[PDB]
Amino acid sequence: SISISYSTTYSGWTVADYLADWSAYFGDVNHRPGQVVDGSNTGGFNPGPFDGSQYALKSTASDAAFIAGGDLHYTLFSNPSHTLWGKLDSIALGDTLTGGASSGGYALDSQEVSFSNLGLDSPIAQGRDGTVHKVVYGLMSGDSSALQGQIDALLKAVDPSLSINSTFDQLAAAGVAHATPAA
Ligand code: MH0
Repeated sequence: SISISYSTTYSGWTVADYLADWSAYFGDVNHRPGQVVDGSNTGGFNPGPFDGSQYALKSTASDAAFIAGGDLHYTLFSNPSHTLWGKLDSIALGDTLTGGASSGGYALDSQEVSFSNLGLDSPIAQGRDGTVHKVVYGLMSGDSSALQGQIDALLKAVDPSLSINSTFDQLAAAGVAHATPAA
Protein backbone atom coordinates (compact mmCIF):
# COMPACT_ATOMS: atom_id res chain seq x y z
CA SER A 1 0.00 0.00 0.00
CA ILE A 2 0.93 3.68 -0.35
CA SER A 3 3.02 5.03 2.50
CA ILE A 4 2.94 8.68 3.49
CA SER A 5 5.33 10.53 5.74
CA TYR A 6 4.40 14.00 6.93
CA SER A 7 5.79 16.53 9.36
CA THR A 8 3.51 17.10 12.35
CA THR A 9 3.64 20.75 11.25
CA TYR A 10 0.81 19.65 8.86
CA SER A 11 -1.25 17.97 11.47
CA GLY A 12 -4.80 18.93 10.70
CA TRP A 13 -4.10 19.55 6.97
CA THR A 14 -5.61 17.47 4.21
CA VAL A 15 -3.36 16.03 1.52
CA ALA A 16 -5.12 18.26 -1.01
CA ASP A 17 -4.57 21.35 1.28
CA TYR A 18 -0.89 20.65 1.43
CA LEU A 19 -0.35 19.89 -2.26
CA ALA A 20 -2.28 22.96 -3.36
CA ASP A 21 -0.24 25.08 -0.95
CA TRP A 22 3.12 23.52 -1.95
CA SER A 23 2.22 23.98 -5.66
CA ALA A 24 1.38 27.62 -5.01
CA TYR A 25 4.87 28.24 -3.61
CA PHE A 26 6.60 26.15 -6.25
CA GLY A 27 4.72 27.78 -9.11
CA ASP A 28 5.57 26.99 -12.71
CA VAL A 29 9.21 26.71 -13.85
CA ASN A 30 8.09 27.33 -17.47
CA HIS A 31 9.61 24.13 -18.77
CA ARG A 32 8.02 24.62 -22.19
CA PRO A 33 9.03 24.81 -25.84
CA GLY A 34 11.45 27.64 -26.51
CA GLN A 35 11.81 28.30 -22.78
CA VAL A 36 14.38 25.66 -21.74
CA VAL A 37 17.79 27.04 -22.71
CA ASP A 38 19.94 26.24 -19.67
CA GLY A 39 19.97 24.41 -16.31
CA SER A 40 17.83 26.98 -14.49
CA ASN A 41 14.55 25.06 -15.11
CA THR A 42 15.55 21.52 -16.23
CA GLY A 43 16.07 19.87 -12.87
CA GLY A 44 18.42 16.91 -12.90
CA PHE A 45 18.64 13.14 -12.70
CA ASN A 46 20.73 10.92 -10.43
CA PRO A 47 22.91 9.67 -11.99
CA GLY A 48 21.64 11.30 -15.22
CA PRO A 49 21.90 12.97 -17.58
CA PHE A 50 18.52 11.57 -18.79
CA ASP A 51 17.91 8.52 -16.55
CA GLY A 52 18.01 7.88 -12.86
CA SER A 53 16.73 6.54 -9.60
CA GLN A 54 15.89 10.20 -8.80
CA TYR A 55 14.77 13.28 -10.62
CA ALA A 56 14.88 16.52 -8.64
CA LEU A 57 13.79 20.09 -9.37
CA LYS A 58 13.76 23.36 -7.48
CA SER A 59 11.28 26.18 -8.11
CA THR A 60 12.45 29.28 -9.96
CA ALA A 61 10.00 31.40 -7.87
CA SER A 62 10.87 30.09 -4.43
CA ASP A 63 13.05 27.42 -2.83
CA ALA A 64 10.25 24.85 -2.92
CA ALA A 65 11.47 21.61 -4.43
CA PHE A 66 10.60 18.00 -5.08
CA ILE A 67 12.25 14.70 -5.73
CA ALA A 68 10.76 11.89 -7.76
CA GLY A 69 12.21 8.42 -7.02
CA GLY A 70 12.06 5.11 -8.79
CA ASP A 71 13.43 3.93 -12.13
CA LEU A 72 12.95 6.93 -14.35
CA HIS A 73 13.74 7.80 -17.96
CA TYR A 74 13.44 10.94 -20.02
CA THR A 75 13.26 10.70 -23.81
CA LEU A 76 14.39 14.35 -24.46
CA PHE A 77 14.48 14.59 -28.33
CA SER A 78 13.83 10.90 -29.04
CA ASN A 79 10.36 9.52 -29.68
CA PRO A 80 8.06 10.09 -27.98
CA SER A 81 9.71 13.41 -27.33
CA HIS A 82 9.98 14.99 -23.89
CA THR A 83 8.38 12.06 -22.08
CA LEU A 84 9.23 11.00 -18.53
CA TRP A 85 8.41 7.31 -18.13
CA GLY A 86 9.35 4.26 -16.06
CA LYS A 87 8.64 3.32 -12.48
CA LEU A 88 7.65 6.03 -10.04
CA ASP A 89 7.93 4.84 -6.44
CA SER A 90 8.02 8.14 -4.55
CA ILE A 91 7.42 11.86 -4.55
CA ALA A 92 9.03 13.93 -1.80
CA LEU A 93 8.06 17.59 -1.35
CA GLY A 94 9.73 20.34 0.64
CA ASP A 95 12.18 23.14 0.60
CA THR A 96 15.70 23.47 -0.83
CA LEU A 97 17.51 20.71 -2.72
CA THR A 98 20.82 19.34 -1.68
CA GLY A 99 23.16 16.61 -2.96
CA GLY A 100 23.24 15.15 -6.47
CA ALA A 101 24.78 12.36 -8.55
CA SER A 102 28.18 13.20 -7.02
CA SER A 103 26.95 13.45 -3.38
CA GLY A 104 25.24 10.06 -2.78
CA GLY A 105 21.86 11.23 -4.14
CA TYR A 106 19.46 14.15 -3.93
CA ALA A 107 17.72 15.19 -0.73
CA LEU A 108 15.62 18.00 0.66
CA ASP A 109 16.92 20.23 3.45
CA SER A 110 13.35 20.38 4.73
CA GLN A 111 11.29 17.40 3.69
CA GLU A 112 7.70 18.25 4.52
CA VAL A 113 5.68 15.38 3.03
CA SER A 114 6.51 12.28 1.05
CA PHE A 115 4.48 9.67 -0.77
CA SER A 116 6.15 6.30 -1.30
CA ASN A 117 5.30 2.85 -2.58
CA LEU A 118 3.25 4.53 -5.32
CA GLY A 119 3.59 1.45 -7.54
CA LEU A 120 3.29 3.47 -10.73
CA ASP A 121 4.78 2.08 -13.91
CA SER A 122 4.31 3.92 -17.18
CA PRO A 123 5.69 2.34 -20.36
CA ILE A 124 7.42 4.45 -22.94
CA ALA A 125 4.64 3.55 -25.47
CA GLN A 126 2.13 5.77 -23.54
CA GLY A 127 4.22 8.87 -24.25
CA ARG A 128 3.15 11.99 -22.37
CA ASP A 129 -0.22 10.40 -21.60
CA GLY A 130 1.52 8.07 -19.14
CA THR A 131 0.64 8.67 -15.51
CA VAL A 132 4.27 9.10 -14.47
CA HIS A 133 4.76 11.86 -17.02
CA LYS A 134 1.54 13.62 -16.07
CA VAL A 135 2.33 13.48 -12.38
CA VAL A 136 5.82 14.87 -12.60
CA TYR A 137 5.32 17.38 -15.46
CA GLY A 138 2.24 18.61 -13.54
CA LEU A 139 4.41 19.38 -10.53
CA MET A 140 6.94 21.13 -12.75
CA SER A 141 4.26 23.30 -14.31
CA GLY A 142 2.25 24.29 -11.20
CA ASP A 143 -0.54 21.72 -11.51
CA SER A 144 -0.51 18.96 -8.89
CA SER A 145 -3.90 17.53 -10.11
CA ALA A 146 -2.37 14.37 -11.57
CA LEU A 147 -0.43 13.61 -8.39
CA GLN A 148 -3.55 14.36 -6.30
CA GLY A 149 -5.64 11.99 -8.42
CA GLN A 150 -3.14 9.15 -8.19
CA ILE A 151 -2.75 9.53 -4.45
CA ASP A 152 -6.51 9.62 -4.05
CA ALA A 153 -6.86 6.37 -6.06
CA LEU A 154 -4.13 4.68 -4.04
CA LEU A 155 -5.77 5.73 -0.76
CA LYS A 156 -9.19 4.49 -1.85
CA ALA A 157 -7.55 1.18 -2.83
CA VAL A 158 -6.72 0.78 0.88
CA ASP A 159 -10.18 1.85 1.99
CA PRO A 160 -12.95 3.67 0.10
CA SER A 161 -13.37 6.12 3.04
CA LEU A 162 -9.84 7.50 2.57
CA SER A 163 -9.17 10.54 0.39
CA ILE A 164 -6.84 13.37 -0.46
CA ASN A 165 -9.55 15.29 1.48
CA SER A 166 -8.52 13.20 4.52
CA THR A 167 -6.29 14.84 7.08
CA PHE A 168 -2.81 13.38 7.33
CA ASP A 169 -3.82 12.45 10.90
CA GLN A 170 -6.73 10.31 9.64
CA LEU A 171 -4.43 8.63 7.17
CA ALA A 172 -2.05 7.84 10.08
CA ALA A 173 -4.97 6.36 12.06
CA ALA A 174 -5.72 4.21 8.98
CA GLY A 175 -2.08 2.93 9.01
CA VAL A 176 -1.07 4.57 5.68
CA ALA A 177 0.69 7.66 7.03
CA HIS A 178 3.37 8.33 9.60
CA ALA A 179 4.02 11.60 11.42
CA THR A 180 7.55 12.93 11.63
CA PRO A 181 8.88 15.72 13.87
CA ALA A 182 7.97 19.41 13.42
CA ALA A 183 9.50 21.18 10.42
C1 MH0 B 1 18.30 17.37 -20.43
C2 MH0 B 1 17.68 18.65 -19.88
C3 MH0 B 1 16.20 18.42 -19.60
C4 MH0 B 1 15.62 17.75 -18.48
C5 MH0 B 1 16.34 17.16 -17.30
C6 MH0 B 1 14.27 17.77 -18.71
C7 MH0 B 1 13.29 17.22 -17.79
C8 MH0 B 1 11.87 17.04 -18.07
N1 MH0 B 1 11.29 17.47 -19.20
FE1 MH0 B 1 12.07 18.65 -20.66
N2 MH0 B 1 13.94 18.40 -19.88
C9 MH0 B 1 15.13 18.75 -20.40
C10 MH0 B 1 15.24 19.47 -21.64
C11 MH0 B 1 14.14 20.07 -22.37
C12 MH0 B 1 14.33 21.04 -23.43
C13 MH0 B 1 15.63 21.53 -23.99
C14 MH0 B 1 13.05 21.38 -23.85
C15 MH0 B 1 12.66 22.42 -24.88
C16 MH0 B 1 12.31 21.76 -26.19
C17 MH0 B 1 11.96 22.82 -27.20
O1 MH0 B 1 12.28 24.02 -26.97
O2 MH0 B 1 11.32 22.46 -28.22
C18 MH0 B 1 12.17 20.69 -22.93
N3 MH0 B 1 12.84 19.82 -22.12
C19 MH0 B 1 10.75 20.67 -23.08
C20 MH0 B 1 9.84 19.75 -22.42
C21 MH0 B 1 8.42 19.71 -22.67
C22 MH0 B 1 7.64 20.46 -23.70
C23 MH0 B 1 7.61 19.60 -24.96
C24 MH0 B 1 6.62 20.10 -25.95
O3 MH0 B 1 5.60 20.68 -25.55
O4 MH0 B 1 6.86 19.90 -27.16
C25 MH0 B 1 7.92 18.72 -21.81
C26 MH0 B 1 6.54 18.20 -21.71
C27 MH0 B 1 9.08 18.25 -21.10
N4 MH0 B 1 10.23 18.89 -21.44
C28 MH0 B 1 9.00 17.28 -20.02
C29 MH0 B 1 10.03 17.03 -19.06
C30 MH0 B 1 9.85 16.22 -17.95
C31 MH0 B 1 8.56 15.56 -17.52
C32 MH0 B 1 11.05 16.23 -17.31
C33 MH0 B 1 11.42 15.55 -16.01
C34 MH0 B 1 12.27 14.35 -16.27
